[PDB]
Amino acid sequence: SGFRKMAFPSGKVEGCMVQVTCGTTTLNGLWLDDVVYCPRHVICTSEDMLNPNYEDLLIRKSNHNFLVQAGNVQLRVIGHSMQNCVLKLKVDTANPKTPKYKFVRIQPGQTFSVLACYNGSPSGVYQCAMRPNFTIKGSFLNGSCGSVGFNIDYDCVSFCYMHHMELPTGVHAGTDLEGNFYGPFVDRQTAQAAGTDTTITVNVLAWLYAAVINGDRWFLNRFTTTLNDFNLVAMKYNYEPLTQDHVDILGPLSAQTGIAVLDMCASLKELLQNGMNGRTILGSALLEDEFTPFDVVRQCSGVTF
Amino acid sequence: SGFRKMAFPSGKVEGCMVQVTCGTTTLNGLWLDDVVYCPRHVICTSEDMLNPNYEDLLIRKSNHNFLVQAGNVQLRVIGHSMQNCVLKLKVDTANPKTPKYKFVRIQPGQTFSVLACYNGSPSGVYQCAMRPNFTIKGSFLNGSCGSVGFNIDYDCVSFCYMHHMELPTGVHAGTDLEGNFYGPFVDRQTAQAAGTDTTITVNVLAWLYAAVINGDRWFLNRFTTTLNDFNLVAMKYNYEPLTQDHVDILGPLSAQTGIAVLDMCASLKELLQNGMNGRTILGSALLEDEFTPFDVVRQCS
Ligand SMILES: NC[C@@]1(C(=O)Nc2cncc3ccccc23)CCOc2ccc(Cl)cc21
Ligand SMILES: NC[C@@]1(C(=O)Nc2cncc3ccccc23)CCOc2ccc(Cl)cc21
Ligand SMILES: [Cl-]
Repeated sequence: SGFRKMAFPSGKVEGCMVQVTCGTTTLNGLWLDDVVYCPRHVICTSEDMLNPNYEDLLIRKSNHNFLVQAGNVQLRVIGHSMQNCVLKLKVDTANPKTPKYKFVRIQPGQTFSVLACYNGSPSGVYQCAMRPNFTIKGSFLNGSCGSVGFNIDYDCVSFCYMHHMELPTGVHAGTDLEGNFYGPFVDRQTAQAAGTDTTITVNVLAWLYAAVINGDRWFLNRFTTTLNDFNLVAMKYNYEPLTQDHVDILGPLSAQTGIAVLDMCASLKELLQNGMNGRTILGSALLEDEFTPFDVVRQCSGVTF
Repeated sequence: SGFRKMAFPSGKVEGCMVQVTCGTTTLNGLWLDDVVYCPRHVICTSEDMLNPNYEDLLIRKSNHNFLVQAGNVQLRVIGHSMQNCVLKLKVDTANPKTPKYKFVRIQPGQTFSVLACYNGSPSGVYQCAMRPNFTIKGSFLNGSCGSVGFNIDYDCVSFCYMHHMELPTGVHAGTDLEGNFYGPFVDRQTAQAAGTDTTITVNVLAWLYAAVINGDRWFLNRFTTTLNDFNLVAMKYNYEPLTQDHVDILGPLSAQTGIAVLDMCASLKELLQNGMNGRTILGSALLEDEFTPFDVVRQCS
């Protein structure tokens, strides 16, 4: 019993974290095989960030301008190239701790673990969701750039996020490991804002199933709804539309608890229109949306890595 | 910016998790140097659990009755002993991945990361606090026994908890790494219940300071309180008493934000009286109590 916000075990990723320094700028890099990946803004000074020409700033750097430290060992940079907003530093040593990995681009609503790092040293691990507005509500201080987000699917680490920036509202923006930003963001010190966010409906439903599995049933009711009527309610409350794909994905949880997906939608509709009336669900007074249906099944079944 | 429930990176502990089997029972063990630590109830069958005589059950076991698996490698058990509710299995191989470590017994209100494991394999990592009633609100299924709680301030892992049991309310009980239970619990299936739980006041205050550091001030007020009046109000909402030690521990956060501890206590009293009125504090509609003053300083600017 119990239901916690749980991250994947971070060990496989910890063995890949390195410190990357270029001039006065120091941030984190991800060392996989013979390449160290890091935000391309490591080559910028604060003035360069106002309007950077990354190709022009990079052509002025030699391999020796990049200092890569893995633990207490200095790696030798033997090449440097840019792919979108990520800088790739070829090093003379393949990381002996390189796990089985892949680079995956995730969709809004998908969750991942973040290994927050400073000076190439892991400091903490937390579970995030990619918001519908493409930001993450992370916890990052100055020096955290280059920290990565990941999932584990069997024994393979799927890297899905690299941290680049903090927006004025305190939320975060980054890229996939191919350097493509999530969201309409750019790696420049210019006015940028997170758009209006919405709640991840399929994740709220998954978390309501987790509550039922854990013995919290007060919010259940005799009613059901149509998918179209539920979406009319969900739109009114700044909830993401629930698709038939979402309904299908919730099938196993629906069969396990005996509550059809549209039966759980009727519970959620009532919660949106009436609130919780002083009650909590899994120790929360808000509807949690940072657990996917897969996270709920994984946590409730004890899948290991 | 941002404030998240954050666990320590678990890698150092993942490299210590092993599977321990004794007969039909399988659980997790912690392999440090040449010793594997695990709950002594690994020697019990389900029928032994009501009134086990662990000394008598253990004397009947030899080293070869304990099967320890580390990855796909079977370790050789060359000795065994019991220390309180923990079984210590001496093995013929020192763990090459043994981090710098120590065993620490924590007090209620302290937080720690839990690496939940099954069959010696890590499944997830989460953040917990030792409740005032000496339970932890974990997430543990059957087979999770022997999973550990820890902190990693610097590169030294301080192991503070080993999981042993789930109580009827769904909360968890365990021991320190010397096998002493937290709380009045015993490793028997006899009727046991968690005592009434209370909120960790010093942690709620630390988290209100985290909210002020992150730019939120809506809950502040022009009032202060005496420590005694604060405690008289706090106890009515099932909050733990705030001691002068707690006030002293909050000193650095108080100096950083410019809000005296008793001034923050007045804000907490008002929040307890009024609720949040549709507002949130650090993305929460409830007062959070699983961040210590030390956690807030470590995480915040
Ligand atoms: N260092 C790069 C920087 C940043 O946001 N970094 C940070 C990243 N995450 C948390 C932060 C907390 C406080 C301070 C900076 C943070 C600086 C500001 O302007 C920019 C502009 C664009 C980009 Cl792609 C990055 C950045
Ligand atoms: N297997 C040992 C057991 C237990 O609580 N295990 C578990 C531990 N944590 C989560 C659990 C979730 C579901 C099922 C069992 C759980 C069995 C029940 O009676 C007892 C009694 C005492 C002790 Cl020290 C352990 C135990
Ligand atoms: Cl302590």
